[PDB]
Amino acid sequence: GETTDGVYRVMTRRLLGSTQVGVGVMQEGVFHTMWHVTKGAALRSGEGRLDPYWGDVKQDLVSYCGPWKLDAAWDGLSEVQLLAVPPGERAKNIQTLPGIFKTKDGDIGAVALDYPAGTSGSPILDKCGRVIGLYGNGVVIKNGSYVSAITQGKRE
Amino acid sequence: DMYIERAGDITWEKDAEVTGNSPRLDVALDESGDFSLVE
Ligand SMILES: C[C@@H](N)c1ccc(NC(=O)c2cc(Cl)cc(NC(=O)OCc3ccccc3)c2)cc1
Repeated sequence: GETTDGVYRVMTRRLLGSTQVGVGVMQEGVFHTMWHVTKGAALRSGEGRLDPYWGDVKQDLVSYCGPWKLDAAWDGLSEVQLLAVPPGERAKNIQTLPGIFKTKDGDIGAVALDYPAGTSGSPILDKCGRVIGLYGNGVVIKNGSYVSAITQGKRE
Repeated sequence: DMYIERAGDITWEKDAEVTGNSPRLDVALDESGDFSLVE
């Protein structure tokens, strides 16, 4: 199937018609997405099969065909772009200054942009175009809006 | 059966729509991977 680097939609035909359950990144022959999008299940790319290789429910990440390849990190100062791929809609870059998730184990970048649940797995990029994490796991604040963490894996 | 479809290149776009605030929030992460607000 298609292995060209880029952003991809994750679809299913189990429910009514064709539904977009999430988004992912293809880089160096490995497909990267959020665990809640696929639940670790196998994926189809045309006539080819993508088998899970690594995953972790707590980090909410999963890689297919090989180990996690994305290792860029937000610098803590600069603006970033969410390359949002919403269901049924064209890919669109949105620039924003990330906030912070403060935890008992350290701080994490956060992006306060509102998108449907099927946009989960959309990549967040730095000015060099490097993927600093995926959008889709966060919290609902007082005003009803969604604030997602910049979720990044570890490159072994 | 889940399947994938290409949606675009991963590149920074000059003069893209700039929006979104930068909130500083105290959060907790549980063993199930769910974030919650700590107050
Ligand atoms: C399984 C577990 N790790 C998990 C499973 C799933 C998820 N993520 C989501 O459900 C998700 C992802 C995105 Cl991109 C957006 C939203 N949307 C959302 O909650 O919107 C509320 C809202 C109300 C009123 C106005 C505006 C927004 C949810 C995280 C974690």
